[PDB]
Amino acid sequence: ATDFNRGIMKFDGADSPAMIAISAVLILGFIAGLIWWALHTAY
Amino acid sequence: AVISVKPILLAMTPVFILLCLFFGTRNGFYDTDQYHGNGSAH
Amino acid sequence: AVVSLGVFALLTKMILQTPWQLSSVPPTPDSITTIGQHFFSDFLLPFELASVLLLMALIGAVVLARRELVLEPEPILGEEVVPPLELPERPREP
Amino acid sequence: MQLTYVLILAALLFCIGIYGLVTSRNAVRVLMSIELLLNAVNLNLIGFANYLDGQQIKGQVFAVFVITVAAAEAAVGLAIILAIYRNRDTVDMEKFNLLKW
Amino acid sequence: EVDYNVVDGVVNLTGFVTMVTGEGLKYLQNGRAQFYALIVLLAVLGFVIFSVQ
Amino acid sequence: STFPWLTTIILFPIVAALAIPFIPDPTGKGRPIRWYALAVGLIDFALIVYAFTNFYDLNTPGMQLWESYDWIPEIGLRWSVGADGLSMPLILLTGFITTLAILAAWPVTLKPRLFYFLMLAMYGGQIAVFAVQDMLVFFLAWELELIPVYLLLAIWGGHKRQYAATKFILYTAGSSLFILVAGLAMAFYGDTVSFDMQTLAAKDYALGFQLLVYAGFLVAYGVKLPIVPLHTWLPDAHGEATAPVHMLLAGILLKMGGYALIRMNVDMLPAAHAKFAPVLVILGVVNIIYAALTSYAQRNLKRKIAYSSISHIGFVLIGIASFTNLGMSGAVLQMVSHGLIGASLFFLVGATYDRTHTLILEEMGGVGQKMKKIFAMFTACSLASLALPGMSGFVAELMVFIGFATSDAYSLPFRVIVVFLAAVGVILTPIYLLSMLREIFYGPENKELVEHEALVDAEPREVFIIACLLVPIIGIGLYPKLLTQIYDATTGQVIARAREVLPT
Amino acid sequence: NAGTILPETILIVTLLVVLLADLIQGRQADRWTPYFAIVGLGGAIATMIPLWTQPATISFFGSFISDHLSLFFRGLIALSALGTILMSIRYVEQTGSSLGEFMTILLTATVGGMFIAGAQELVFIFVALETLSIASYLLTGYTKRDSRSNEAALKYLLIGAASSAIFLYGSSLLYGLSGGHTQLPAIAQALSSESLGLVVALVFVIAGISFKISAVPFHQWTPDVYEGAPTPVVAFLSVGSKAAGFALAIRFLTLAFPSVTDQWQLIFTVLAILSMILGNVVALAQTSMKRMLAYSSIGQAGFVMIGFVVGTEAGYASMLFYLLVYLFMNLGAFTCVILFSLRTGTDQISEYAGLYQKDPLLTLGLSLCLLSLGGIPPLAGFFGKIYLFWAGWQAGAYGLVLLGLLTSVISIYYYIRVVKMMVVKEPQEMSEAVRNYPEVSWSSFGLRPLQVGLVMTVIATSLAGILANPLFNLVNTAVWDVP
Repeated sequence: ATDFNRGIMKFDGADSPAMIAISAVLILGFIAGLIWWALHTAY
Repeated sequence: AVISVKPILLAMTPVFILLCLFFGTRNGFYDTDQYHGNGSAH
Repeated sequence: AVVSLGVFALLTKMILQTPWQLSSVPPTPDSITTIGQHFFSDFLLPFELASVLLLMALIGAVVLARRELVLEPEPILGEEVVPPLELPERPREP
Repeated sequence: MQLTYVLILAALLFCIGIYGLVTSRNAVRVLMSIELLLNAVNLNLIGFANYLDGQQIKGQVFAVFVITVAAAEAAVGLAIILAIYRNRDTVDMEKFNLLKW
Repeated sequence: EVDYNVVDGVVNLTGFVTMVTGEGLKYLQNGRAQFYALIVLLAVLGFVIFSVQ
Repeated sequence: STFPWLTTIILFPIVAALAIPFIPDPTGKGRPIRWYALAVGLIDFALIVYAFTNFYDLNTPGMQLWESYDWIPEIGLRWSVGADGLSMPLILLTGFITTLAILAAWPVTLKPRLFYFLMLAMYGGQIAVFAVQDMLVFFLAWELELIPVYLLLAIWGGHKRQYAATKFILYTAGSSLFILVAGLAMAFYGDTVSFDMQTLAAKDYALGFQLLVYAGFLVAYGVKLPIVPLHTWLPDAHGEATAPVHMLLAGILLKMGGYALIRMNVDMLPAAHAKFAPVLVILGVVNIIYAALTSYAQRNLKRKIAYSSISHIGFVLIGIASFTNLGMSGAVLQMVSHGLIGASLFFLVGATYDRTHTLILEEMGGVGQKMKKIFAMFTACSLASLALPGMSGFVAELMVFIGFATSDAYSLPFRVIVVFLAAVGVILTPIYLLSMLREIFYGPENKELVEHEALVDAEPREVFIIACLLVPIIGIGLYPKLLTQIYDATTGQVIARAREVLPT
Repeated sequence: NAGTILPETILIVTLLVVLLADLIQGRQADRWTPYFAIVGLGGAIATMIPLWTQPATISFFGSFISDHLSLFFRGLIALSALGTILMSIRYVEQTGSSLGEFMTILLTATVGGMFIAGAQELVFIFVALETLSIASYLLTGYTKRDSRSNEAALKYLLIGAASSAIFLYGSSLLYGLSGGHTQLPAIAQALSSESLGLVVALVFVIAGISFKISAVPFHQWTPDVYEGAPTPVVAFLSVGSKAAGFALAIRFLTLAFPSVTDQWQLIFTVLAILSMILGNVVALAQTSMKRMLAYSSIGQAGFVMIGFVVGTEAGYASMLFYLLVYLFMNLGAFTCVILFSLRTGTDQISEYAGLYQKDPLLTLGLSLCLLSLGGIPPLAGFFGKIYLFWAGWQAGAYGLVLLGLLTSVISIYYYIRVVKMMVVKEPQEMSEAVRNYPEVSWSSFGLRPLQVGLVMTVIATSLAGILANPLFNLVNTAVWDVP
């Protein structure tokens, strides 16, 4: 994440590996939560 | 009344071909400064 | 010692339980002529290939065991340096 | 003496040469154990020819050709032993492991 | 960062557990041709129990 | 009509690239090899127009260049080609972009005998994907652009070429095998062992069998068309590439995974499509929201629009999985629009990198003061990817929104949430495209200008490639029936073959 | 009835003329004795075409068959020695060893291999397997002073003479399980009960049958021999002594055991799923060029066994077409291994780097033969793998073709690693031949046979998939005479 943190508007401060896993379970859970929504709410 | 694609594609094709052969001859910056050199994105 | 006693325990199970169809005919009617009649009727093509096998075994085992006294320091040619009587892929560490 | 006692003798001679193939450390004792294997398949074969189909002995012809190949497998084989010994001055099967991986 | 590390970590793990697999079976051969004769004779004992039932 | 047309168009750049090692006069770099590849790329595109304006015979469902030659009767594979409405725009698009991709490959002097060989091998090998009506020749043509696009990245690329080239060749050859797995599963179903795409579409398969074939094809086609779980191969190989290699990558090769979704997952597999269409529009929206944020979170210039190519792909999945004659018309339109928009954008990234040599976008700023025609074309090309009306990037996305929430397939609580979530990309695409324009060209704060970026210019040939790419961008944006009339009758048979399946 | 062994007895005669010329002329015969063996191999190839029209007689008192399957494999082994002699005309002539003495042992392995393909007696199978095996131990240690070829001639001896004794104990049991009956058609008429004695006789013979084709529990000799042996011998045992083990396995496991058939089709799947995995994942961790092609031949063997375990008319046609195009992939790759080992020493990977500007005919030959070995279109090994998975999907076997495809992508990564260090490395990244390449001539001794064995092989590698339809009909006629 050293090259991702260039001297522009990035580097918010939450690039820790404790934040990587807790951002994964929300992002990948929203896709899977919409997929399981999709097979029941559509028809 | 529909504008069909075939008469305007057949009319723009020889305009497209003879301009690619012309615009290749007229070019700059890839022959004089050319600090990219051989490796086109290195 | 495990596998050697294991193959023997395999085969003694195999030899004993197999019904062998042994024939009750009189054997060996002068069994030097029935083995020479077999070298030229049934086993004829194995018999001629045994000569080419023996000739090859005399070619190869001589050239693998003879003394290199003809020309031992013999650098015949070179594109890069290759030792005599050795494969050109030279050993190296990566 | 039945057929069964010959094949057990040939099977026991097979596993003695099998044990000599894996446990021997001199490279010549490995070749001597190969001759134990090629005589196990000959003792199995003449017993198969004496008791089964002994009128036209096809096993004793086949037992001849195993003796001829093992004569040529040992002559070729001992020229390989003499080829290593000229370069690697021992005959030790725990010392030829340079083409390992 | 969930792209570069999580779903890119699975792709760089398929290529990692295959490189360290070939570097584990590389040690299956170690010279000592008695050991090569052992695996030949063990697999003979394997296939005669595996195929009789 | 008796002459082999599509067989020639496929096999002409392949047989003519063999004359590239025999081209004389190697006076320095390869100048006659460079002119030879443009000479064959132009006259092969003219064969596509000659086969179109004389022998395509539009508003006719079915292939009209159908030439089924026998190749191997023992396996059952035939050299069967043909251009229907799902193929002929992308065949015309492939002949148009790759002709400019040779013209974009003018500053390459590294290995010019090797460059124009592989780019012409991709020119014969990309038309061969949309044209063949077979399976074992389709899997041939799908993996025909496997080696020449590997070497186009591994030799003429940025830094971390070898990571980008070997990750790509392992990700697509490791996913093209499912075209062989599912293509052989369909051909051995039943009793007829035919491999052509016509008989394999008309064959009736079980519903449990089709769900395995649909899952096999979605792994195979979710890689090339970047569906967002299987998309990590893209921004490395799209981030480390030259401008002419990238116009074949994002312009054409991404559309082969979208061509085959309409061809091999809707035509041949209609009952598995209906059971797993709502997962595609979920994956199609989250193709847009993931990639447009990741475009905003990235500061590498070549990697920013590389992720933007994934976001414009996300409107195709909503167009395919909507069962609408206007929704599917917006899916094929999005493949042609983004192919022209991306190849115009990615040509200018290699033009901007040729003057500044950074791509980091922090040391840039005030580039538009030095060069003016590049910034004038970088703005108008990025404006087309804003879904701006008057350009084809808008009407490709307009038909998807209208085509989704008028369909009598999904329920009303599902259709509002998808249209509301897919319209977040309407907000999200001006976030990063305009921030890329601002932090490169707008501003007084220039670079060091003594060590890096000592030169600045704008070649008149680079103006022509952009200006001739904006004619089908704007010209479809002012009349979208110019391209819809190529596939108005074929999409009407693709959707109506799935209209018979939807009560399920 | 000795008109059916004419392709083998022409090779018997020219085996003796190149032997006596070494004795008569004494190393002045090495200028012509390779080219006499080429037309001796070519005259033995050209007499198989009048034998193709014959209606498959069984000559020599029922101990030799002259079918189309026996003639197809006879041409594959004769082409294997034809490609080897075009390689070793300079290779062993540069080590200082005798050239006529090499090609005598090379032709005894050829006629020993060619007699395996048509043998039907238990003794003629073993005799011809012996003179193929005995001749090949002399060829892997022919240089005789390396401590690598001498170490490879030893490991191949103490496994080769061992596995031919496991093969004999299963062959002697087949003489005893029947009432005599050394012939394989007479074996099947006597034994059909599928007893435990037939099982041990089946396992014992595929410890030597699957030793020539190098399946993983019997493959251990292959990566150690193939880096110690002379590279033309490495080129010979991968298509000549490997197809001869495949010529045996069709003639043996279908004629001697047509009753017991679901057992050796269960063992050879284990031999396939192990050699496709361990052939292709261990070739990733290889640095030597001859060692990468060593695990390749173990890995490409598992692709041939895909068509062998399905047991269909297209399955046996899939393994014969793949073995035919396999000769055009190994002998074109091994030609470039030799042609790189003759210009510079130390033929290994990360020493080919910086090429394609100094030896462009070597890199065009080595890439197009290694890319085809990975099975990429439109080369010959792509179509060869396509027909293996088409015949694999035809009758069950859905996990073999999935493992055949997943290990084909692992196959791609180490083949493209060599194409990486030939054409994509910059000219500031070459270790050997850094202005050290000898500026190729094609005018020295034996380089012009080395070049024509490269040009006519890559042409047979690039065009054998597009023009596969004559080869698909030549192969499918060799399957109707297989039970």
